[PDB]
Amino acid sequence: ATALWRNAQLATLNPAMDGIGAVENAVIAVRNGRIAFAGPESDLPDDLSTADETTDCGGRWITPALIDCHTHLVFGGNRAMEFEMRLNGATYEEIAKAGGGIVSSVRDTRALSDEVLVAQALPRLDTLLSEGVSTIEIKSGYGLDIETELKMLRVARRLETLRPVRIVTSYLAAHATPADYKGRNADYITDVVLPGLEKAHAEGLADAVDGFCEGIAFSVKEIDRVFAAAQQRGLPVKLHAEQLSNLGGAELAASYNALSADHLEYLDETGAKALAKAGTVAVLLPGAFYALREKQLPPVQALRDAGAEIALATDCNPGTSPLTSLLLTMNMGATLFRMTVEECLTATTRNAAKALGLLAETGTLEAGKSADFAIWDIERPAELVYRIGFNPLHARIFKGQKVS
Amino acid sequence: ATALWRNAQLATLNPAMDGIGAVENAVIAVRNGRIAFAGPESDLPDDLSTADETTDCGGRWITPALIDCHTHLVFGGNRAMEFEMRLNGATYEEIAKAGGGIVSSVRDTRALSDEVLVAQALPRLDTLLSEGVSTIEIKSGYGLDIETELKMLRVARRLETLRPVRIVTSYLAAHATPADYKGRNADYITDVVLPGLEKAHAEGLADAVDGFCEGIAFSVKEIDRVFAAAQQRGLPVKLHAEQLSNLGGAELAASYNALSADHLEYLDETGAKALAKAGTVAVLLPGAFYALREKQLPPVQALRDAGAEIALATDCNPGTSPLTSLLLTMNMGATLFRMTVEECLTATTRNAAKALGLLAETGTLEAGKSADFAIWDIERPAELVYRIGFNPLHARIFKGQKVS
Ligand SMILES: [Cl-]
Ligand SMILES: [Fe+3]
Ligand SMILES: [Fe+3]
Ligand SMILES: [Mg+2]
Ligand SMILES: [Mg+2]
Repeated sequence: ATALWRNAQLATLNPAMDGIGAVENAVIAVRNGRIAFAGPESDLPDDLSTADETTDCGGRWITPALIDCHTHLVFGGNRAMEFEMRLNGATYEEIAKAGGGIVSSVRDTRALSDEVLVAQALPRLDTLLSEGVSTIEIKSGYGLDIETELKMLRVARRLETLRPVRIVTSYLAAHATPADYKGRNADYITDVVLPGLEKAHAEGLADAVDGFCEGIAFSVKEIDRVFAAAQQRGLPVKLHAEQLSNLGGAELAASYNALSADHLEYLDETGAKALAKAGTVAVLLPGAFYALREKQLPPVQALRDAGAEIALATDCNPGTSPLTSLLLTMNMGATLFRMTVEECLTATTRNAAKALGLLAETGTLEAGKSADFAIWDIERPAELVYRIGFNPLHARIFKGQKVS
Repeated sequence: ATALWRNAQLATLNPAMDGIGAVENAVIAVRNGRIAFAGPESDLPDDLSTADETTDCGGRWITPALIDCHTHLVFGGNRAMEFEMRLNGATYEEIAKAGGGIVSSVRDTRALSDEVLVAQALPRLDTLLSEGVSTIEIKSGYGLDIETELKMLRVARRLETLRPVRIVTSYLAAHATPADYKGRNADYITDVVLPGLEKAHAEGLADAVDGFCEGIAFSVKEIDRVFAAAQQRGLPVKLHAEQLSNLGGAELAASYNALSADHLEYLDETGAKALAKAGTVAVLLPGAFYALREKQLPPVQALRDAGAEIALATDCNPGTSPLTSLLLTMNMGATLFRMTVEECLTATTRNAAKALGLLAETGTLEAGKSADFAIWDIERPAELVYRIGFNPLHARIFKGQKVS
């Protein structure tokens, strides 16, 4: 099965090229869901000069399909109630008494069946897919008990069977301490987090292990205990770090050659250099920054100077970032974090694939990788970062197949 | 013709009811594109108990159709180039040389035919309609010469013939001076603004007259000249005021019984009281605030205390607010301006209708008004303000007709 997509402008994001690796008057040759060639039509090899199908792209821009490397897409209910209460002047106490807080998401997720959870996640998933997203990372963390943490992962795996999308999962039991384990973080890790990890891995439901290293959650030493366990099983790790303060969560992840460190509002120069050295991707999440009215900006320039790679994600979750648009995420990255257009595009493609350890499989338009790309009805790549609340997607191709 | 919409929850936004005027187990009877009844299914008149068609809404929420009372939907090209340049550290001088700045939009709008401007606007219009918007205000202001200013208004009128939408226009020749009139605000008003207004009025192309009162634009005295001409031709007025400084534009608008005063970042207490006293709606535009990285927040509390009505709009334009989502606008009003959920829902329906002088015609679910409403797939109305980058629209009814 072969197919050609010619007469196009390519944003290959090939790291061997400058900028976004733009190629004019180009073509993409596909064979069995894989890219056989991506470059000038004049350089198209002879054995690939023909195919079963040929699509005239009319000179439109083609980029790698987008990747959302950080989301909590699976969960029950929503947190609109406390949103409204907060705006009405309610205190944290009044909200808590009304049932607000992360406990609301935990309760709502524990109460639903896999079937219902899939039903509630599909609308969120489809919104991302409609914007050219082909790969999405989904975390657990709203169960805080083995039974529910695992259910969340099964739901994620299930979603992948209902839509043309690539889904990778992260075990995040080390998200918060349940009421029944208050003041006993160690016991929670011993009784819930670790045995949960072994079970998830045995079930093949977890692609990575995540954690929340913060003053209000788990300490560096506590997360270290979780990473050690994951490392022994061959599972890559990642971490929510320096979101609300500088604890050293970033340096910890870097010491474990973590796939990424996420949020990083309070990351320092030392931590940035550590991430770059370890090759750990810095995942910035503008949605949470925006929704939480945060004032401390992540150290973009320090990350740039250290040579660290920056990725951007929606951090889609009901409590701090009920965001379902990766296009908007890039606009926020530029507007709020002052990232350049080149950085924003690379952040949701090449670096996003890297943050998920899938760069060899997808993320760029290079021969040998999966044929996952998005055709855009734009005149300039910048349009994807410039517009606010618009979708110029023309077509989405997943594994060589035009899906929508 | 007649029709019924039963088994639904209503957010009538009736000013006689508390909050957003919510009605449980309600129905909507429509006759000749008008609302015959809207309220409890039990209070339904036997006369309206029967209809040609009936629709079961499955208990879904229904609100008046949304209204975008402030946009510059019509224009040629886009400003993604300078967006990219600025992020790369380009100076204004460098951007100007690259052809950037408002001159880019004026040049493009003047160069494109009426037909092309219609086509370039359709995607923006459709994105708004996809969100349940049924009434949209479109301004001219990117022509800066009589022929182009009128062309923009004709384009706006023409759009109404291509889609199920109510479009109101605003003559905004007093937006800025073009290259040949810099330093000559008086002659510009004399040669273009006033004669253009006369011709626009003679052709029935303008529903209102707008202006930009600011240091970098026209003074109070200059705008007063334009408003006096508007008054003489029986046309209502509105004004872009206090966006970058406090010049007293709001106060002038109020003296002319302005339908609305928009932006208002620098509005003082005296100004807020003048608006409430005159009945002028305060139109806040979070898109421009966000995109321009503004630091001065409009006086929301002063507006609340003075009793002024607040509306929210996209201010969709290529230069300062390339925003095409009214749902996102509400989330920004809440997130950036700290407006309550009730204020945000009212800001895009009842108060928006008022800002356009259309309250007697639409904006609330009351008998005698146009049957324009949106059916949503939501649990609570707060969800429309809470989510970021999501569209829960189930169906759109325009003048009693299901269109989306
Ligand atoms: Cl074309
Ligand atoms: Fe997260
Ligand atoms: Fe405006
Ligand atoms: Mg095109
Ligand atoms: Mg008056």
